[PDB]
Amino acid sequence: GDSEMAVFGAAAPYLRKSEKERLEAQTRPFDLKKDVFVPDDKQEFVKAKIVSREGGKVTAETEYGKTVTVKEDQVMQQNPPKFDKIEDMAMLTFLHEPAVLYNLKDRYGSWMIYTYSGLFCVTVNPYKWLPVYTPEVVAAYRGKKRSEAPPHIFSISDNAYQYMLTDRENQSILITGESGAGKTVNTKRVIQYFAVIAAIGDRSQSPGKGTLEDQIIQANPALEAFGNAKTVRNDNSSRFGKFIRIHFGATGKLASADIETYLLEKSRVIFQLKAERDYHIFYQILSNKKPELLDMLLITNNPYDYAFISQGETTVASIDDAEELMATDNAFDVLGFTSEEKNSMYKLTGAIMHFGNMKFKLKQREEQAEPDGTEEADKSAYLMGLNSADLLKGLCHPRVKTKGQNVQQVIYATGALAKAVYERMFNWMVTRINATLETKQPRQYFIGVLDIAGFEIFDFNSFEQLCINFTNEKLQQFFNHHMFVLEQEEYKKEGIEWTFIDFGMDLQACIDLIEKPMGIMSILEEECMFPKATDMTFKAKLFDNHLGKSANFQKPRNIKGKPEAHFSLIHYAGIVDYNIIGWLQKNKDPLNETVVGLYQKSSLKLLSTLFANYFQTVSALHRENLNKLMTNLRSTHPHFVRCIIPNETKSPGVMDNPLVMHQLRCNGVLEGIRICRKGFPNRILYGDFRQRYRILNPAAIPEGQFIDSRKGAEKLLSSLDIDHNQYKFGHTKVFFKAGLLGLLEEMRDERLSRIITRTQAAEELFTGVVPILVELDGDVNGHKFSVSGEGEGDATYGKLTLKFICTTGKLPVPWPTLVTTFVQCFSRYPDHMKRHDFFKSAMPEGYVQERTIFFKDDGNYKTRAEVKFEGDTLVNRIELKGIDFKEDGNILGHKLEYNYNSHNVYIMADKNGIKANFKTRHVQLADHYQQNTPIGNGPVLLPDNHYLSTQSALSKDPNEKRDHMVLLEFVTAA
Ligand SMILES: COC(=O)N1CCN(Cc2cccc(NC(=O)Nc3ccc(C)nc3)c2F)CC1
Repeated sequence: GDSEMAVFGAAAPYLRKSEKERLEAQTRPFDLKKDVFVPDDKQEFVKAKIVSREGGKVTAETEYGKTVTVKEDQVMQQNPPKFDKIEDMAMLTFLHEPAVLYNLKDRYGSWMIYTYSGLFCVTVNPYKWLPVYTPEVVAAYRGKKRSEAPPHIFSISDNAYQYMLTDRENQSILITGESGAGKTVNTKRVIQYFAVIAAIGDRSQSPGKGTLEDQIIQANPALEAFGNAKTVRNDNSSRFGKFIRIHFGATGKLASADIETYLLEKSRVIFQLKAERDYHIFYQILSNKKPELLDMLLITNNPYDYAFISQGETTVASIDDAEELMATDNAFDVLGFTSEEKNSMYKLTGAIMHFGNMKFKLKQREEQAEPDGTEEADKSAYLMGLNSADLLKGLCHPRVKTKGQNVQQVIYATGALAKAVYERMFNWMVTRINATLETKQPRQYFIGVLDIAGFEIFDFNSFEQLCINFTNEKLQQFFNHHMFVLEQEEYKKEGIEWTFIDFGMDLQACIDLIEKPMGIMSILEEECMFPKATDMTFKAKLFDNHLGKSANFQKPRNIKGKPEAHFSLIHYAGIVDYNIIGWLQKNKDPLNETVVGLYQKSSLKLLSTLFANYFQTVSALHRENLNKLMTNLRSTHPHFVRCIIPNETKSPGVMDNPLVMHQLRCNGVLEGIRICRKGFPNRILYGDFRQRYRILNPAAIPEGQFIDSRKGAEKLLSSLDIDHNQYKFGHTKVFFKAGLLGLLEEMRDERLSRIITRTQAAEELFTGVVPILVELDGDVNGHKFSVSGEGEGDATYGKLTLKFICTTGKLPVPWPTLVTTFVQCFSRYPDHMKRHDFFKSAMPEGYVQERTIFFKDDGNYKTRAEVKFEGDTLVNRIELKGIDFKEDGNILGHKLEYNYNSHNVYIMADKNGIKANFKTRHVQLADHYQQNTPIGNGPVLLPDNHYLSTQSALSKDPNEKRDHMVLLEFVTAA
């Protein structure tokens, strides 16, 4: 309702449309039989309208106008309009891939970027400023359960906070997405929200300016200068994963915080694709906004003077590198870094710029490298606190147990050293930030925010992707297991006896293949400890150990125009081809240990600290960090946020179906649907079930007040031709397999469809004024008489007007005893009761109206009429037989008044017809026992218990010689 949305002010249209909008959208034309989804080559899925069918093929017209034919089993139902832009997609009737996709797309196209799907909060990058993050919207989300407000990431944050205070247990919020999907912005939103609402925070010996909240928030511009970069998909992309824990003490007050980082993209430091930059800090320093830095670093202000940082782009329209240097330098001040610490970091950064400018050439006629120039090597060693001759001597002639390098190797070696200094500098800075955020105030609970690259499949997938995907496999298993426990709780609460093996188990084989002994990483680790091992011997040890034995391990699918791969892995998100060139190298990450010896002895304390503790391979460390991350996550109640990148052109409002589909298959959303689908995903309250699927068998669910809805559903379902094992009865709901409710929904559309046909046929049979002929042949107490009637009928107004003439003299019985006997098909059924118009539905074949009228005093009429169309005219042909009538009685002795009273005709059903019962007052009592039955061996509408309200007006035509009756009757159903 609209008033509930008032509290959101200007944000409201971006969170939920008004009931006026929503009313319209849910009245749009829809045919469950024609409006479908079909697969599509270029778009994955598209809507389509079915045009024709034959031989188990379907022909349809795509929403793009393309004619297509497809196998019947490839056609999927659309959800009806009541479900348009639904806020939680777990409520959809049809919950297949295109239904999810098109709900997202519909919501996003109306500027609603947030959507729930079960546990998931789904966020679509808007590419546009939205007014939904104001203080007013913060206030309106405080303390609300998820269901009490529109979808929003504030809901996730506020609830995670309240769960911690209320349950006194750790919480985590897991945020994934592809690069550019908006993980980093969402992560900041969530942490800013904690800083706004968290209770402080009793005061007590720690570096930093401001409050802990200021410091937590300032860790961002600090880390982003060294860990973020202009990529093709995002001007400000994090190239590292991040887990931040915000700690609270025993009474719920903000206590401290710590950050862990993962998987910094080292390669970016010395290499860029054409449309990308290196990390921000290089261009920030180069902005000359703090000129003493250019002097301290022995550099110009031209990035193109530096090979490591100028292979792609060097300026970004959206980024003022000058302003950002101040933000970076300010952040290091707030976090309590000394000027020595700060400057030492700037120096190492300048040193790395120079490193990549050092040139080398070949000796006169040898294959040995020697320095070409020496200037840039000099500037570099100086900043690093090292001897320049020692540096260049280390590079060219390393010591083992000792020498030998060509130009290729030297160029390779300096590049690896640049990357290693930079990575270890990054870790150092994070540990220093952690030292500021450490307040030594007691901690009892935390809220962990994890922000890491999601599962991604590239054209070329190498060792780094394997690490990403392994992590995400472990994170998806974690979700599955959590989803399993909640499902069990739900089936238990409802008393449904169901179970299955833990959903997290489905991912165990993939995980074991990667992580157990003799698994892929174990082999890689074993192999790079062998000096003579090669990429080819590695390939072999994997195949020899797993091809044929581990089903998730497979031959590469070497597809189309995609680069060479060596094996393929079956992950939850799909099958991935891995290229294993260079993995022995990447895993052991060899460094020139002569030059590392110099770093260790540097006079610059920082550089010396960075290599102090210098065996461990990349994969062993990753395993260690992941295990530490998962132990933390498993101690929490988790919440999951999915970021979606809608398109590749930063365009607001528009979605590429395939891009979004890939993401949905990879990020857990479709996974979540699949595993709940193992059980009984569709759940319906007994009340809603009756008020929706009654029409399938109206007999088994009576009408009225106090109705036993569980019995109604148990009787109705038991009476259909369906797999009775595909539903179970809980305390308050019916649980359905997805296929079965989808069938009930098709059957309902079919039954509803037949009805609309039959009622339409039966109204265009009574459109216009309709001619009536009435014929009676009476026989009361042995005295025959005959009445004839002629008049006009008009069902639209529920009016009829007839003249009746006794064509055999004076009438043996009073005229008001023949009204009930003298065409209820002219009743006006309201525009909403029409399916209950039995009389019209029996036409033109007509119906038999048999009656038995017992009069109080006298005897009784036995009536049998046939009411059928007969040309363009409606004929009511009655035969009557009054018997055992008192000759002195108020009937036969013409005692009754010349008037009629209003009655209700109480209609029930039978089978193929109806039956009524009513008592007429004249004042003489008379009870009617009416039965109607069709005459055509064809379908008629049996109605729910209802009554006809009838009014009858007896008059005389003053000009009529013969004994007669003029009648006016007004009849309407209710
Ligand atoms: C991202 O995907 C996932 O994580 N999942 C989303 C969908 N899943 C399937 C599922 C499981 C449990 C209950 C429901 N449905 C619901 O509660 N009521 C309901 C109401 C009316 C009708 C026709 N069907 C059901 C349900 F869809 C739940 C997790």
